[PDB]
Amino acid sequence: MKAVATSPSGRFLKFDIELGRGAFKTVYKGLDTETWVEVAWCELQDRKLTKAEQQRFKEEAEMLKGLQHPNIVRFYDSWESILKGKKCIVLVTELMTSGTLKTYLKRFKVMKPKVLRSWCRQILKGLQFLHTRTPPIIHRDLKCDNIFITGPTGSVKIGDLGLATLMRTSFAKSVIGTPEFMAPEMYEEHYDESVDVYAFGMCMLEMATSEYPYSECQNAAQIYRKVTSGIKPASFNKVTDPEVKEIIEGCIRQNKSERLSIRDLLNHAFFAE
Ligand SMILES: [Cl-]
Repeated sequence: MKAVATSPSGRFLKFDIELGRGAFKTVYKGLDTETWVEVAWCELQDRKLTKAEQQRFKEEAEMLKGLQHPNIVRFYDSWESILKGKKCIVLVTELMTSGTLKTYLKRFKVMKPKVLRSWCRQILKGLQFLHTRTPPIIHRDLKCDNIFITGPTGSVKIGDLGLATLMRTSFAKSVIGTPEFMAPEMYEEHYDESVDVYAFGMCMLEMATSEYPYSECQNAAQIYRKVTSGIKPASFNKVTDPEVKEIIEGCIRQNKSERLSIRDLLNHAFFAE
């Protein structure tokens, strides 16, 4: 008999089918044996966490189960197990197979202005939802590659919330952090939800320009110099819509105190609906 893995409740079953593999995370196809709907069985492990960091990892993953929002990926279950002699986190999520904003831009080359306005508003809705939880949830790792879509003319859903919690730790932040999207205060000890606004601005810039922000830079230190010197990414001057350009500028300001808030963005006339 083959050993088949299950959730502690027995509801979710793991397939021996690997869907994706990255740092700290391997995604397998799974099955809800009660509804007979296929899911994503995500196994997370950061072997360099301390005991207190792993425990916080376990607790933050378990809080994802209670999240229910149209623009957040659905996280059905979570528990702590062991993998290769050390603890790991399993995270069962809805199966996203329709691509991301990244694969969307690579497929359709450019994003039409009405699509950008609609999907950017939905990202702000999801971030507003995360920021108003108890305790508040900071994404810390928002990028076009982890904003999933339900279809070419569907909705967006913020994902990879389990992996994103590892940005709070040293080793993982240097491995999975995308410096082009990270606000400058993320290289300090303490920061707040304004880093999600900064990353949102870079997502909006990438959507508005169909290119990688700060692609002209070679490493994080180069980007950090430009950001802290008030030097915008070169793609910023390719934004054709002056209203979109004004919103991006307000989101990627180097000083957090001058940065626009989520409430300011949703109350902006561009996102009025
Ligand atoms: Cl995740």
